[PDB]
This record gives sequence, C-alpha cells and structure tokens, in this order.
Amino acid sequence: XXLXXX
Amino acid sequence: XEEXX
Amino acid sequence: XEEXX
Amino acid sequence: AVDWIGRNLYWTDYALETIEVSKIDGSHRTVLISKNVTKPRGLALDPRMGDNVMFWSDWGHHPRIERASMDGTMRTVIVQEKIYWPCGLSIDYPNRLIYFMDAYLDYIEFCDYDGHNRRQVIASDLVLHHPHALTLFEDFVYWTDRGTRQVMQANKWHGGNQSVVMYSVHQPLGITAIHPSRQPPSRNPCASASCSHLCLLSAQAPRHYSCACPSGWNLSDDSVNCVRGDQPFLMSVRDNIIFGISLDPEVKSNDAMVPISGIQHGYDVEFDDSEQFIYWVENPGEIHRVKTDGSNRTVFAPLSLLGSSLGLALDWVSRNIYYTTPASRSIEVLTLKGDTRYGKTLIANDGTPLGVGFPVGIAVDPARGKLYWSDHGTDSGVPAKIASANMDGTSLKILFTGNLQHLEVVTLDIQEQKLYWAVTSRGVIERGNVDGTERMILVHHLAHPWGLVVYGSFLYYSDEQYEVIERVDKSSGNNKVVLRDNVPYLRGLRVYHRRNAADSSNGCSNNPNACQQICLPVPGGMFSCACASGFKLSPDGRSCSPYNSFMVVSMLPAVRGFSLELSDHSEAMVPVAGQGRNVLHADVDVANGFIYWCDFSSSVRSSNGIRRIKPDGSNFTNVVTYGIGANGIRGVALDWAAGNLYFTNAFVYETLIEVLRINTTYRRVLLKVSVDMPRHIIVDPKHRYLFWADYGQKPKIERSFLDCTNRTVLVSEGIVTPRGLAMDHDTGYIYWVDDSLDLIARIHLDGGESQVVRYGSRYPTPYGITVFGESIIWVDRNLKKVFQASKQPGNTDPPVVIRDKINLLRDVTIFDEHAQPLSPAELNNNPCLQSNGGCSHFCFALPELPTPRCGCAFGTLGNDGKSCATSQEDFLIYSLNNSLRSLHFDPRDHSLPFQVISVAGTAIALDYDRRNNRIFFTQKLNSLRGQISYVSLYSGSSSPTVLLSNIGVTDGIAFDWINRRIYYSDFSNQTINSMAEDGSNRAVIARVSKPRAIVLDPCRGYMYWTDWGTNAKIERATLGGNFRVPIVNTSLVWPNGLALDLET
Amino acid sequence: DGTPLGVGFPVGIAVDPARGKLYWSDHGTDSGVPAKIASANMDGTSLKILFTGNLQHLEVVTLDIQEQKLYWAVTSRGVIERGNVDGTERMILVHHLAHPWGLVVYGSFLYYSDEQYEVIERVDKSSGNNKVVLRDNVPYLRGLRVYHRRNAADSSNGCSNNPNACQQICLPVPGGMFSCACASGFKLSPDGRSCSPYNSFMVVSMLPAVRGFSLELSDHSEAMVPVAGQGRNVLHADVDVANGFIYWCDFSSSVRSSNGIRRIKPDGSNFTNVVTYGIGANGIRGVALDWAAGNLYFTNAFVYETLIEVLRINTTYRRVLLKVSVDMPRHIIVDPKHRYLFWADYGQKP
Ligand SMILES: *[C@@H]1O[C@H](CO)[C@@H](O[C@@H]2O[C@H](CO)[C@@H](O[C@@H]3O[C@H](CO[C@H]4O[C@H](CO)[C@@H](O)[C@H](O)[C@@H]4O)[C@@H](O)[C@H](O[C@H]4O[C@H](CO)[C@@H](O)[C@H](O)[C@@H]4O)[C@@H]3O)[C@H](O)[C@H]2NC(C)=O)[C@H](O)[C@H]1NC(C)=O
Ligand SMILES: *[C@@H]1O[C@H](CO)[C@@H](O[C@@H]2O[C@H](CO)[C@@H](O[C@@H]3O[C@H](CO[C@H]4O[C@H](CO)[C@@H](O)[C@H](O)[C@@H]4O)[C@@H](O)[C@H](O[C@H]4O[C@H](CO)[C@@H](O)[C@H](O)[C@@H]4O)[C@@H]3O)[C@H](O)[C@H]2NC(C)=O)[C@H](O)[C@H]1NC(C)=O
Ligand SMILES: *[C@@H]1O[C@H](CO)[C@@H](O[C@@H]2O[C@H](CO)[C@@H](O[C@@H]3O[C@H](CO[C@H]4O[C@H](CO)[C@@H](O)[C@H](O)[C@@H]4O)[C@@H](O)[C@H](O[C@H]4O[C@H](CO)[C@@H](O)[C@H](O)[C@@H]4O)[C@@H]3O)[C@H](O)[C@H]2NC(C)=O)[C@H](O)[C@H]1NC(C)=O
Ligand SMILES: *[C@@H]1O[C@H](CO)[C@@H](O[C@@H]2O[C@H](CO)[C@@H](O)[C@H](O)[C@H]2NC(C)=O)[C@H](O)[C@H]1NC(C)=O
Ligand SMILES: *[C@@H]1O[C@H](CO)[C@@H](O[C@@H]2O[C@H](CO)[C@@H](O)[C@H](O)[C@H]2NC(C)=O)[C@H](O)[C@H]1NC(C)=O
Ligand SMILES: *[C@@H]1O[C@H](CO)[C@@H](O[C@@H]2O[C@H](CO)[C@@H](O)[C@H](O)[C@H]2NC(C)=O)[C@H](O)[C@H]1NC(C)=O
Ligand SMILES: *[C@@H]1O[C@H](CO)[C@@H](O[C@@H]2O[C@H](CO)[C@@H](O)[C@H](O)[C@H]2NC(C)=O)[C@H](O)[C@H]1NC(C)=O
Ligand SMILES: *[C@@H]1O[C@H](CO)[C@@H](O[C@@H]2O[C@H](CO)[C@@H](O)[C@H](O)[C@H]2NC(C)=O)[C@H](O)[C@H]1NC(C)=O
Ligand SMILES: *[C@@H]1O[C@H](CO)[C@@H](O)[C@H](O)[C@H]1NC(C)=O
Ligand SMILES: *[C@@H]1O[C@H](CO)[C@@H](O)[C@H](O)[C@H]1NC(C)=O
Ligand SMILES: *[C@@H]1O[C@H](CO)[C@@H](O)[C@H](O)[C@H]1NC(C)=O
Ligand SMILES: *[C@@H]1O[C@H](CO)[C@@H](O)[C@H](O)[C@H]1NC(C)=O
Ligand SMILES: [Ca+2]
Ligand SMILES: [Ca+2]
Ligand code: NI
Ligand code: NI
Repeated sequence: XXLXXX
Repeated sequence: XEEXX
Repeated sequence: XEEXX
Repeated sequence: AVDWIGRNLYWTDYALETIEVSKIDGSHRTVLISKNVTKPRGLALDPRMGDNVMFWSDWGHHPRIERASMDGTMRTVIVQEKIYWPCGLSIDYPNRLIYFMDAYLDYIEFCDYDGHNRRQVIASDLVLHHPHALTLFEDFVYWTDRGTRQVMQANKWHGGNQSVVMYSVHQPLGITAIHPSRQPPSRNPCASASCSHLCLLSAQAPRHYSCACPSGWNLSDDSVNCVRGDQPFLMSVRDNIIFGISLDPEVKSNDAMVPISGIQHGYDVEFDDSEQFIYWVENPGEIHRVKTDGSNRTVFAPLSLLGSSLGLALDWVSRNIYYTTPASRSIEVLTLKGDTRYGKTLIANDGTPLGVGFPVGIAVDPARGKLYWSDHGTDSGVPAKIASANMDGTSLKILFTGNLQHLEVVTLDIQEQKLYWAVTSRGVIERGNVDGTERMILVHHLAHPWGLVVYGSFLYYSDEQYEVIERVDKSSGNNKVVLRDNVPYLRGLRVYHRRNAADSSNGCSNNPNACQQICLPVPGGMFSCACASGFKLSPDGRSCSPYNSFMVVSMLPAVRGFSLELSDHSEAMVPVAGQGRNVLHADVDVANGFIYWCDFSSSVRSSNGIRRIKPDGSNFTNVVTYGIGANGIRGVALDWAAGNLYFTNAFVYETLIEVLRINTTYRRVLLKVSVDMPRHIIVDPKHRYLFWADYGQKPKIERSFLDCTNRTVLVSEGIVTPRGLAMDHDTGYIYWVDDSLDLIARIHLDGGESQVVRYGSRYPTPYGITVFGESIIWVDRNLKKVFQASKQPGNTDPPVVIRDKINLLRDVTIFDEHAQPLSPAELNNNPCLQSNGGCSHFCFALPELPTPRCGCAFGTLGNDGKSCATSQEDFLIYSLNNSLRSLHFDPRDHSLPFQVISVAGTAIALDYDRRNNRIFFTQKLNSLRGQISYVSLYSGSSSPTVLLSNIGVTDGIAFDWINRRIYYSDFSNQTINSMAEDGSNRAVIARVSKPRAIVLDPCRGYMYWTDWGTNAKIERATLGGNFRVPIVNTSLVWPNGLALDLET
Repeated sequence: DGTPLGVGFPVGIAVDPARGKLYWSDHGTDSGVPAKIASANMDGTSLKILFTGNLQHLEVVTLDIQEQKLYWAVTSRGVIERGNVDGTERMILVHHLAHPWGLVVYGSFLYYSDEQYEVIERVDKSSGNNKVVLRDNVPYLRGLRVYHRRNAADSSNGCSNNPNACQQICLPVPGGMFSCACASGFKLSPDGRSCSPYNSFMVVSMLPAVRGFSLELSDHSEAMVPVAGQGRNVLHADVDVANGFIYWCDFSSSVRSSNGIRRIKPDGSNFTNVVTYGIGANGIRGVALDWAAGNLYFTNAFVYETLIEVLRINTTYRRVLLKVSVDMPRHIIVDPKHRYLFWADYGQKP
C-alpha cells in the first residue's frame, strides 16, 4: 500500500 | 511508485 | 437508424 | 484531535501542508503551524495544566516528530533519528509517554515528552506491514494496518499477547478508544480568559492560555481583542483549489482566507466585498459562492443550459455579474439582487467581426458603463482581438488586433483606464489604452502566462509553465519579485480589496428598482433596462413581456430561439437542453404558446417521442410516447386551426402518417406505406392541404388532403434527398432544400415548373427552411450557420448570417402570429375553428367544401355524420400485454373497431360471446396466478368482471355458444377443465401434459385441443371428455394454434 | 531550435529543382517560431522568412515555377493568397472560402479543393474571375496535384549534371552548385564527398526515444539513428566512445521484460540486451559505464531496498556492491580518472 491516503 | 510514461 | 449524435 | 479542556479542535491537512485549529463548533478557524512543515500526518495533544503540549508527525524529506505549546509557540523537535515514515501518534496520559509508529521501518515505539527514554514495543517483526494509526487503553495498544486490512491488539509495553480484533474489507485508517480514562479532566485556565474569538491553551507558566484570532484578523495590542484585517490580498485560483495569499512576498503562509477546496476545473475567481463573498463557476453550468471564512458555501444560480462558463467579472455598483460561455459563443449577465435570478445574453456570434468569436477573459468598468473582453477569434469573420462594448451590449468595437494568437485573460486598470493582457504565442504581456491608440510590450520571455491583475503600482502575473507568481512594476515591467514558486496548476489571479460602490456610482445605482428585472449601465451616467432570457422589453421601458415573434432554430443538442431583428442577440426563448435531448424537428403553437419537438434515440427507449414546452420553460409534458417506430418520429406538423398534430413515425420497412388531437387521447393512422417514406410533413389549414417530402427510393414531394386520401406528386424530377420543406401562406409556394443537389427551390401548390431560388457550391447542406415576409431563413449543417436571404428566385445578394458556429443544425421555424393566422377570413372560412366543427373525434376540412369530413379515432361514423359508435360489424380482436385490442379485416382500413380495453395482469387468450356481446379472456399474474374474466363490448364498457382467481396459468379458452359453458386449459396444472358462463359448476375434461389451445364443435358433439409436452399431438374428444383419440400425432413439436372452419 | 528561422510546425513543401530553393508553410510554435512562409536552400543552409502576418490556420503551400510566385491558403480568413519568392509582393486572390485544404497551379488555371464546401473548383491563376466547378458533393476532400510531363532536360542542376559525385546523398544549392550529404548518423568527410560516422555528438534521452544532436548548432541533422519504436521507455543513457555503443535502461511498471539495460551502435546496428534478469520492482534507475576497466554500474530500485551493482561488459560476472534501505541512490556517475563513484539521493535525507 502506498503512503498517500488518496 | 516512481515516474513512468 | 439514420441520424443520432 | 479535539481539545476537551479548551474546547478547541485541531487537525492536520496534507494537501494544505498546515496544522489548523478552531473552536469545537467549527468556527473562527486559523492556521496554527504553517512553517517548515511538509506532510503532517499524526497529531496528539495533552490539555492538562502541567503540559499544555501538542505533538505532530511529518514524513517530508526530513522525517521528524515535533512538539509545541498548544498555541504553537514553543516548537521543538523530539524525534528525528531512526524514522522514515512517521505514521500515527498517541499519548499515554498517566505516565506521560508519547507512542508513535513507522510504516517503512515497521515498528511501534514510545518516548517521554522530551523524546529521551525511547523503547521498542514491536520491532523487527512481521506483524506490521503498513500500520497507519493507533490508540491506547489500560496496558493495551490497538492499531490499524493498511497493508493487511485488519485491526490489531497487543500489549503496549512489550508487544506480547497479540490478536486480531477486526478484519475489514477496506483499508482501516482511523481508530480511537472511547472512554473517560482516555480523556482525563483538569482545570480550564481558558475558561477565565477574556479573549475574543479563539482562546488557546499554552505551556507558559503565568497564565497557560493565549488569545488568538482567525485567518484575516489582526491581533490588537490589548492581546485579547482582535479586529478584522481589511488589508488587500491576492486570490490565487488553481486547478483544484483557490488560495488567498498575502501581497507581502515575505509571508509564505497562504492563510489570508479559508481555502476554497473542492474545485473541479478552476480558471478564475471573482469577489464581492460588500458581503465578503467569493464567486467561481462549476462545470455543470453553475456558479458557486462562499464567504471568506467558509460560512455559506452554496450554489448560487445556473449559468447556461448549453455549456460551461469560462470567464468571470462582477459589477459592484449595479450588482450584476458578467460571464463568458465559449461553448455557446456568448457573453452573458446575471443578477445578484433579490431572491429571483435573472440572466440574459448580451453578445452572440453573428457573421460580423464585431461579434463574439470565442471569449476568454472579461473585465468590466462599472463607471462609464464599458465592458472589455478578449476574443480568440474563429475560422470565420471574427479575428483574434481585444474588443469593447457597453454593458448593455450595444456599441461593439474592436480595439486591438494583430499578432494575438493564443490570447489570455484581459485586465483593466480602472484608475488609469489601461487594458492589460497576455499573449502566449509570443510569451509577452502587453498593455494599451481603452480607446485602442497605444500599445507596447511590458514583460518579455514568459512561458505560458495565465493570470494577471493590476493593483496599486504593481502588476501580478502567474506563469503556468514556470510555476511562479511574480510581482512587477506596472509602469515599465521592471523590478521583478517572486511571491510563490514551484506551485503546479497555476491559474488566473485577482486581488481581493475593499471597493466602495459610492465612489464609483452609475445609472443603475442612482435609480435603483427602476427596471423590473435587470439594469445595465451605459456611458454618460445613464442606465438601460433589460429583461431576462425569453422576455422582450415593453415600450414603456420598464416592464417585461414574453417574446411574441421569434424564430425557433432546432439542433441535435438543444432547441433555441432567436429574435427576427439581427441587432438583438438576446435569447428569445429559454433553451431546451440537458439530459435526454436529441431532437430532429420542431414545430410551434403560437396561439397557445407551446413549442413541440420530436426526440430520437437509436438505442435507448423512452427517449423517442414528441414533447411540448412553453417558450419560457414551464409545463414540459410528453405528447406522444407509445408506439414509436424503430426509426423514431421523423417529422412534426401542427394544425393550429383544428388542433391536430400530424407526425410521421418510421419503422424499419414501413412508415405511417398519424394524427393526434391535442389535449386528448384520440390518435389514429391515416396512411401506411412501404415503398414511399414520408419524412418531413407540413400542414396548411388555409388551402387545406398536407405536404411532405420523401427522400428514399424515388424521391418526391407529395400533396394530399388532411385525411391523406388524394395523394398527388408535385415534384418528382431533379430531386434527391429533400431534407425539409416550408410554405409561405400569403403566396402559396412550397420551398424545399436539397443537400444532395445543393439546391433551394420553390413551386406553387397547384403544380407547374420548379423555380430555382438558390443553388451552387456555396450551399453544401441545407437541412431546414422557413419563410417569413420577403425573406427565407434556412440552416446549413456543413457551414454551421443560420442564413437569411430574399425569397424571390434570381436574386444575387449574398445571404446575411444570423448566427454562426452552431453545431448540428437541423431545422428552423417561425414563431409568430402572422405565420399562424386564426381569423376565419384569413383562413378562408376554415371549418373546425368553432367547436371542432361538431365532430366528436377528428375534424378534417376539404379544399373547397363548406362542411368538414369528420374522422373517427375508434369505431365507425354514424348516420348523424358527426358521432362515433362501435363498428357493428365483423373484426378481429387480439390481446397485447395488459390490454385487449381490435383490428379490421381490411388491410386498407386503419380505424380501430373499438377503443383499447385495459385489463389487469397480462392477457393471454380470449374468445367472444355473441349473445351478451362480451369477450371472455384469460389473464396471467405472478408466476402461477392465472385468472379468467369477461368484459362487455356495449357502451357501458365497465371494468372486466372476474370469473375465477387463484387458478393456474391458462393458455387457451373457448366458448360453447350452444351449451353456454366455457372450456379452458390450465398449463401449470396439466388439466383441461370446463365451467358455466356464470362460473358456477366446474368439471375436469381430461389430463394433458401441456395443453395450449381448445376448439369446439358443439353441433357435432366433438371438442379438439392441442398438446406440446414430451410428445406433441392434437387430440379429439366429446364435450363430456369421453372417447379421447389423437387426430394428428406425428411431425408435431409445438402445435400452438388451432382453428376450426365450419364453412368448409 | 529557439530561433524564428527554424521549423515550428511545417505543413506543406514546395521544391524548385533549378535555382535550388525549398519553400514551406509553418504554423509556428508558442514563444518560438511564428506562423510564417519560409524558404531555404535544398541542403538547408540559408533559412529565410518570406511572409508573416495574419496567417493563423495556414494550409499547404505551392509554387508556380514558370511565374516564380508562391500560393497558399489561410483557413482562418478563408482566402487564397499569392506572393513572390522574393517575399515582397503579397495579395489576396480568392475570397469567401470555407476550409481550403489543397491547391495546385498548372498552366493558366489554379485548382483548389474546399473540404467544407465539398467542392473542387478551377479559377485563373491571376485572379478568381472564371470560377468553374470540376467536382461537387465530394466528402473528405484533401490536397491536390497535377500529374504532367516534366523532364530532366528542361531544367538541370548540379546533382543532375554530376551523377556519382556524392556517395550517399546529393542536394542542389542556388547557382548550379551541389552539396553532398551523408544520411543520418554519418558526417561528411573533409574531402566533401565521402561519409564517416559522427565522431563527436551529444546524446539526449526522452521517455519515447533516444536521440543524438551535434554540438555545432548550425547542424540540424540527426547525429545518431534514433532509438525508438514499440517497447521503449527510456530513463537514462550512457555512452561508450571507444567501442562505439550507447547504453540505456528501459522502464515499465506493468509489463515485464520491458525492464533492463540495452546497447546499440550509433548507426543502429548490433542491438543487444545487457541486463535482463533480477530487475527490481522499479526498474534500473541509473546507469554509469567505466570506460577504463570495462565495468558497468547500475542501480536496482526495489520497493523497500536499493542495490548498486556492477557488470563486466561481454562477460556474465555480475556483483552487488551495496544494499541500502533508508538511503536510495538513483543516478550514478563514475570517474575512472580519480577512481570515485558519485550518486544522487532524492528520498528522505537527500
Ligand atoms: C493587520 O496587520 C497587517 C500586517 O501588519 C496590516 O497590513 C498593513 O497595513 C498598512 C496600512 O494600511 C499598509 O501600509 C500601506 O502600504 C501601501 C503599499 O503596500 C504595498 O507595498 C508594500 C511595499 O512597498 C508591501 O509591504 C505591501 O504588502 C503592499 O504590497 C502604501 O501605499 C500605503 O501608503 C499610503 O498610506 C500611508 C498611511 O496612510 C501614507 O503614509 C502614504 O503616504 C500612502 O498614502 C501604506 O503604507 C501595509 O502595506 C499593510 N501590510 C500588508 C501585509 O498588506 C494591517 O493594516 C493590520 N490591520 C489593522 C487594522 O491593524
Ligand atoms: C390544452 O391545454 C393547455 C393547458 O394545459 C392549453 O394551454 C392554455 O391555452 C390558453 C389559450 O387557449 C392560454 O391562455 C392564454 O394565456 C396568455 C398568457 O396570459 C398571461 O399574460 C396575459 C397578458 O398577455 C395576462 O393577462 C395574464 O394574466 C397572464 O399573465 C394570455 O395572453 C392569453 O390571452 C388571450 O386569450 C384570451 C382568451 O383566452 C383573451 O381574453 C386575450 O385577449 C388574449 O387574446 C390567454 O389567456 C393558457 O395560458 C394556456 N395554459 C397553459 C398551461 O399553457 C391549450 O390551449 C389547450 N389546447 C391545446 C390545443 O393545446
Ligand atoms: C564487446 O564485444 C563487442 C563486439 O560484440 C566489441 O565491439 C567491437 O569493439 C571494437 C573495438 O576495437 C570495434 O573495433 C573498432 O571499429 C572501429 C570502426 O571500424 C570502421 O572504421 C575503421 C577506420 O576507422 C575501418 O578500418 C573499419 O573497417 C571500419 O570501417 C575502428 O575505427 C577501430 O579501430 C581501432 O582498432 C583498430 C584495430 O586494432 C586499429 O587499427 C585502429 O587504430 C583503432 O585503434 C576498431 O577496429 C568493433 O567495431 C566493435 N564491434 C561491434 C560489433 O560493435 C566491444 O568492444 C566489446 N566490449 C568491450 C567493452 O570491450
Ligand atoms: C526549519 O528547519 C530548518 C532546518 O533544520 C532550520 O534551519 C536551521 O535552523 C537552525 C536553528 O538553530 C540553525 O542553527 C541553522 O543554521 C538553520 N539552517 C538553515 C539552512 O537555515 C530552520 O531554523 C527551521 N525553521 C523553523 C521556523 O523551524
Ligand atoms: C502473553 O500472556 C502470557 C500470560 O497469559 C504471558 O506469559 C507469562 O508472562 C510473564 C511475564 O513475562 C512470565 O513471568 C510468565 O512466566 C509467563 N507465563 C507463561 C504461561 O508463559 C506471555 O509472556 C505473553 N506473551 C508474550 C510472548 O510475552
Ligand atoms: C450563513 O450561515 C448562517 C448560519 O447557518 C446563516 O444564519 C442562519 O440563517 C437562518 C435562516 O435565516 C436562521 O434561522 C438562523 O438563526 C441563522 N443563524 C445564525 C447563526 O445567524 C446565514 O443566513 C448564512 N448566510 C446567508 C445570507 O445565507
Ligand atoms: C405490461 O403489463 C404489465 C402488467 O402485467 C405492466 O407492469 C406494470 O407496469 C407499471 C409501470 O408502467 C407499474 O407501475 C405496475 O406496477 C406494473 N404492474 C404489474 C402487475 O407488474 C408493464 O408495464 C406492461 N409493459 C409495458 C411495456 O407497458
Ligand atoms: C399416432 O396415431 C395413430 C392413429 O391411428 C396411431 O395408430 C394406432 O395405433 C394403435 C396402437 O398401436 C393401433 O391399435 C391402431 O390400429 C392404430 N390406428 C391406425 C388406423 O393406424 C399411432 O399408434 C400413434 N402413434 C403413437 C406413437 O402414439
Ligand atoms: C403551467 O405552469 C404553472 C407553474 O407550474 C402551473 O401552476 C400550472 O398548473 C401549469 N398548467 C397546467 C395546466 O399544468
Ligand atoms: C380526389 O380524388 C378523387 C378520386 O380519385 C378524384 O375523383 C378527384 O378528382 C380528386 N380531386 C378532387 C378535386 O376531389
Ligand atoms: C391446481 O390445482 C390445485 C390443487 O389440485 C390448486 O391448489 C391450484 O390452485 C391449481 N393451480 C395452481 C395455481 O397451482
Ligand atoms: C553485429 O552486426 C553485424 C552486422 O549487422 C553482424 O553481422 C554481427 O554478427 C553482429 N555481431 C554481434 C556480436 O552482435
Ligand atoms: Ca512496511
Ligand atoms: Ca451537398
Ligand atoms: Ni494559454
Ligand atoms: Ni485545415
């Protein structure tokens, strides 16, 4: 999972 | 998670 | 059909 | 994170890169920490008296965990070693430990408030994949993983005794444990504070509170009272957000106002300091507004039904807002005052260069009543230019033209009467006087200027390709100063400042409430009253009345009306557009104020049909929906005298000419053809004739009576693909257009030779035509223009262009009382003008006779000659879904023997009873609930009377006229049973695998039926059900139908 | 290039074999070349701007060699215009066109096709005058040309008088002279007739392709056969001057086997994969070649790890030098002269 919450 | 076309 | 857009 | 002691509310914003605080009511918000912060994720705080401290986590280019006093003063860094992705924070209040987490190094750790006693709870472990947030309880720590999508529990001191609390389908981000122990009480020093607006707790010993005030407010020397800051600031609108940044380049906070987030495609903004509102457009064709502090973010008004607006400019004296609609090639106005919105189109795209080609920017001068806009031009007469006009849209003028390729927004310096604009093709910003005399290049070597604004002695511009906002001296373009840099998606600019309407009053302010709807200032201190779209100004100069004379231009996306005078660019009707519009032709009803059109769709149903609407956009209702062919309605003609609406619906291999009496259900077919395909139909109540065009094999133009009985051909030679035709009633000529011949021609009603009005290469695709006075008006699909030219053949004057660059033109019609006369003398004493001529259903006049030929929608015309009754003859009857319908034996008779009977459920089979004149029919409800009913064919025509219910699905029914009992078959129950005509006694005749149909021969005592089960056969038995034998039991699979002929 | 004399967006071409001059119509570029009618020698030497002005939607250009006048059509104004090759006299010939697409001048008549009027018309070449329609109701009209007899005897130049003069390409110039040229990736020899590979040039790498440009700005030719086509997504490139190779690393987030390091000679031959196996989730993020020892250094970019590797050219030996997790080397340059490696890091702690 990527960091950016979007 | 980097640059691509 | 004949014309639709 | 809520502050339960000081009653405040803190949060971290990743997009804004700030830490913000407000009251727990969501009011008086301010940016608390905006310096030196890149990606703030975590947040925790300790409101107790001894601490008054907050913590946040930033995972920017230098990750760190920082602490500060809750008023943001004493900021220190407590953790900046062994961290890559600080994600989530939590506080252990009893022992004052701060727990934090890392999604890259995959650990959970805690420290004291100084970050000294650092320990590892969970580390060097695979239980953590991408943990996000955590919360504490008594000796337990809970956290959420965005990688494994589950919530976990572990011992908060050493990470033992782990277990999965919850599995979640989506990624679990937030988590909190709700309990009073998590929210310890304490004394509230802020409760005694006298601070206005915000009172924030602080760690300073003497008081432990500090007064603060929201964005755009000033801290007075009293240190407790704040005053609103009236200093100007720059509104930097960007592709998805609008920021208010200070004019001082040293202030890098971006908190002059609450940011306007959630923008779809931002281009430019506009403000009203009288009510502190900020205006911007939205893509669906709306204008939104919000106060500078975010109180009433709401929609305000709809801008245009046929495209989104791009430019924006506000008049702060007349309280009108002007906008440009490049999708509609128009400059429009909207009214702010009052609870009712009024909008108008000022300038449109005529053929002249003075018109509007493609408006980009707009700047208004409320005093002196002047309006300026920048035009990209078109592939037409309109060039790229800087143009000016009065704010009532009258005096169009071209100020500057030349090498203005890729023009940008235009800005007016009111104090100096100097226009400013940017040119992307040369990368320069130019300026010039409002009179168009002087022009010089001010700034050079720009990449892609987007916004520019003049305030005071400086000119601010934002470059979208350098990603920079720069301030330069407006007089010479020297002394460049950079305000922002590395900001992507830079868009237009505007400076918010207080501007008084009193110092710049005009006509619309000295005379308020003079005009009924809209006031527009003009040069010289005067004012010009105006009306909203669809209304014309009355001769008194103040009131408004609807347009009584306009042309109705039909396009595929929308139906639009224009005034007959070319000097008026106002929209003469409220446009019909939006979802579901794909319109072929239009027709008008001038007397009643209705405009009819036919929508068409080749794929989705319920889009085909004829619909009506008033020219002001009220009481849209459907007209014809049922029974539309596969090719849809292809032509609409309205008889304004008799109130009949003729239309042609085309099937795949057939086409019908059909009449509907308006405001009534009377509808009948006049003509059914297969070789001919009538497409566009017109009606003439004066000469009492019906004309239509045909463009299939053997193209022609036909003339016929109102009942389609005396068809004759007018033109059949030298005609291919006649798209449309029109008539001038005062002269009696038929005008038509040929796109396949590039020909516009006319012919008299009685026949003769065809006269060529206009032809040649310059008329590629005429699609629709109309006649008004001495001039014809027609639309051209290829040229995207609506033309006007002399009706007389042999004229060589070039056509004048009413409007240009209209896509998908189809038709044009005149909405005028002069084009639809109603007086009996002007209609040649046409019948059906009074009481529909006495006819019950339809009133068809004949060319020279004084008495009308009444028509019958259902049934036959009686001896009275004006009333309708049942056929009293032989005819067919069939069931169609939830109805029983009738049909004559004659293929050339299209009248219905009786009106369609509506039943409940689906009708499957039926049979007729002579003696009582009734039809016994069966119904199917649900999967298995069959039903049998009967309905009378007499004038009473009551609801069908049920005979049974709860019986299975019934596939057939037959009536014994001799023995007066009813035979029917039950499919779902595998029996054929009988009944008396009253119901009453019922008996079973036989068992059958799959019975469908039954036929009887009472005079010979035999009864036949069919079966299509495992073996399909036709069986015979006596009416009592005895001596059953199969008549045919070979070569049958699905013998659905049975019929017995006693005559042979 | 940045100068107005270069091509911005060329649409049409007219060639004058005798007198050796090219003519072309340009749409221009933003903040660069304007929309103009330009001319140059057929070898490309003397760029010139003939007509500039109200040309916005400029269409193809054409030349009447017998009268030596240029013709062009402007869609934004709906006109067909004339102009001398000197760039002096300019005038409007036809009015009220819709969307001219093609035009040709032959004999005493000018033929033009209008795509929006769907028509082909003939007018005199001195003025509109006698308009005649050849075809009508013709959709999708495009450019036009007149097939006619023109011979090498009625007009001659240097390249026709002297066959076999240049080994690869001959380009005539005004005055009857001829200029030799040598393909793409080759440079003209000092003798002026033979060809040699472009010994000195510079390499620029784009995501779609790798291209080579000469250091001397007057040479607009490609100094290297471009590396392009399907499967190309270039992040970095490095050169091997002695052996004549160009090394580049492809990238692809979705499709595998589009990741790795390739080599190619500047003339377009001997394409070969150098590194294919063991590429990280993010591709080779940097390449550096040691031209002394023959070592190739490159960076593997895994999702949470980053390796610095060596590969001996023409040899299967491949080694990992460094494995880091908090630091992420991205672009590597090698200096054999001082025997050092420098790499740039743009993650946390740049
Ligand atoms: C809340 O706090 C803010 C910030 O401290 C205050 O904002 C300042 O308010 C003053 C007074 O209105 C402003 O001073 C005026 O500046 C004008 C030009 O400013 C521009 O250029 C300067 C640099 O040259 C920039 O710093 C600035 O951002 C602008 O870009 C001058 O033209 C004015 O001079 C005129 O008025 C004065 C005083 O009457 C006369 O002496 C002069 O002769 C002349 O007529 C004036 O100096 C100041 O620019 C504002 N700063 C900002 C950031 O905008 C608020 O005033 C304060 N609010 C309250 C009510 O306390
Ligand atoms: C099918 O059913 C529809 C309704 O669903 C009918 O539509 C109505 O048609 C009548 C006319 O037949 C309309 O009545 C007309 O309204 C006009 C507008 O009135 C406004 O403006 C006038 C001043 O111009 C004001 O006085 C008034 O207060 C309103 O503000 C009037 O201008 C018309 O007046 C004309 O006729 C009357 C007599 O009826 C004369 O006295 C006048 O001098 C003048 O000649 C008229 O009153 C009505 O508005 C329509 N209703 C709707 C909802 O649209 C269809 O007629 C009906 N039939 C068909 C075939 O469609
Ligand atoms: C891995 O393996 C590849 C092959 O797969 C090697 O590639 C070869 O490398 C050699 C290096 O020497 C190349 O040979 C060179 O070719 C040059 C071009 O030759 C043309 O032009 C010359 C005149 O300049 C003509 O004589 C010749 O016929 C061609 O028309 C030459 O200019 C070079 O000359 C040098 O060596 C010669 C012979 O010793 C000397 O006389 C010269 O003075 C000069 O020093 C040289 O011959 C060869 O072309 C490459 N082949 C391919 C397929 O590209 C790689 O080198 C190897 N990798 C590593 C890192 O070693
Ligand atoms: C923002 O962070 C930077 C980087 O740490 C700070 O810059 C240093 O601040 C210290 C404070 O003692 C100085 O000693 C250094 O000389 C500063 N270096 C530079 C390059 O300026 C900066 O102070 C921080 N600012 C705030 C308000 O937190
Ligand atoms: C999980 O909980 C159990 C108790 O239910 C822990 O087991 C005891 O832990 C204490 C403290 O370390 C020891 O003194 C005991 O000897 C342990 N007893 C047993 C039965 O093991 C256990 O430590 C917890 N999990 C982990 C891995 O720490
Ligand atoms: C902006 O928001 C405030 C708060 O909702 C609006 O004020 C309320 O208006 C309603 C309806 O008139 C009243 O019943 C409430 O008592 C008002 N509350 C307050 C706090 O005054 C205000 O109307 C909005 N502004 C506008 C003009 O729409
Ligand atoms: C065919 O008949 C059925 C009933 O047998 C119709 O179903 C009804 O449809 C209307 C909407 O038009 C619903 O409001 C009713 O609730 C439906 N009734 C039942 C019993 O389901 C159906 O619409 C008819 N089909 C068509 C094309 O008209
Ligand atoms: C199809 O129908 C014929 C009707 O005659 C059946 O033929 C009869 O079959 C029975 C039993 O075999 C005989 O007793 C009769 O004499 C036959 N009648 C005649 C005149 O041929 C035939 O059996 C039927 N077929 C099936 C498969 O049922
Ligand atoms: C026409 O419009 C008005 C406004 O909706 C409405 O009140 C009136 O009833 C409408 N007329 C009819 C007959 O529906
Ligand atoms: C209409 O049709 C009838 C029957 O074909 C014909 O006798 C008559 O002349 C036609 N025209 C008139 C004037 O009724
Ligand atoms: C069939 O007959 C049965 C009982 O013999 C009755 O219950 C039922 O209503 C009939 N058909 C249906 C609806 O199942
Ligand atoms: C290199 O290219 C030449 C010519 O295409 C070919 O004959 C030769 O085999 C190639 N050599 C290698 C090692 O790729
Ligand atoms: Ca991880
Ligand atoms: Ca045509
Ligand atoms: Ni632009
Ligand atoms: Ni074109």
